[PDB]
Amino acid sequence: QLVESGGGLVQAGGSLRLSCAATGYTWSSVCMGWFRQAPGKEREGVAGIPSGRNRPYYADSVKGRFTISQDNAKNAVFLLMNSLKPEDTAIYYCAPCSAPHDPEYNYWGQGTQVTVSSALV
Amino acid sequence: TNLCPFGEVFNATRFASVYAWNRKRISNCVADYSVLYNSASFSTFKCYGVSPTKLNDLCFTNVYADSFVIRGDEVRQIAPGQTGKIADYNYKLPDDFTGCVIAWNSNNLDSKVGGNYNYLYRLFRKSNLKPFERDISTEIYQAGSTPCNGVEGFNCYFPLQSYGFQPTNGVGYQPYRVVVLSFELLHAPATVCGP
Ligand SMILES: *[C@@H]1O[C@H](CO)[C@@H](O)[C@H](O)[C@H]1NC(C)=O
Repeated sequence: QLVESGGGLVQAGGSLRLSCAATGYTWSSVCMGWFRQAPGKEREGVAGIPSGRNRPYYADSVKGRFTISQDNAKNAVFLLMNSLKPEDTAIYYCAPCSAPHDPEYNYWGQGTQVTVSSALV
Repeated sequence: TNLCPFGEVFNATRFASVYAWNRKRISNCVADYSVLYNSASFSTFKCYGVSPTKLNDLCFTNVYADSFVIRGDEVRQIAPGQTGKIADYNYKLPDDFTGCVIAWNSNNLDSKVGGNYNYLYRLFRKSNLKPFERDISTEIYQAGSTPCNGVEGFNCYFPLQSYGFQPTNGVGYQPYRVVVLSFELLHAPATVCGP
């Protein structure tokens, strides 16, 4: 199972920290990742964090603004989002990094909604 | 009257990840399958090219015992001619295999509350393994169009993936220990016989 949470409505420029807690086949000891789906587009990778060997990596549109982190002991992945933009509005999902190319991965969660208001830009 | 050490194959203190499967060579010994027939732990006991009601009456040139851990739904792939991530990328039996495949549920030993994530399998590889090939390399796998330069990214994957072994999974997602006995029959004196 998997619980993702922390999403919400935020002003442009604001911040959000997403949390993911996963166990079993929704967790990976190799690489964990955050993804998002804007309405009417397809899932997009946002950030991934390899457990070793390699540094975390980020979508070009969020580099410098988002920070992914882990706690292996609690099976948690975190996404700190700063300087949020209206187009960051999406449902955010956490999953093993390899899940998009795994024909057997059918454990995508319900995600957490993030909405960024353009009322004040 | 050297008894073959099935105890140290089937009841080894450590079992390997399927990508780094272990092989033990069995020779110069007497193989009694009585402990094996009388398991009532084994959930799979399938033989190929030989009858399992004949084993104690047979002799072989050489015997190898290959062993590793996979999840329950993948035991079906440890057979000749099979396809899937385990048969293609982790452990391949020859099209013409002669031997037996034995498997049992190891939830109690290989699972942990919260998950054991240290049993791995190869999830990506550019080409299928050859029979009995063992690949322990860990080079970053290019899944997308842009080359990775050895860096992990959204389409650039470490090639291994973890099983998530926790005792509450259904049995198809629980850990199974597997032992594959290959019987090689050559034109030579036998070194492994039944009683
Ligand atoms: C391995 O141990 C089990 C009990 O844990 C026992 O039933 C079985 O006979 C043993 N296998 C061998 C080959 O000694």
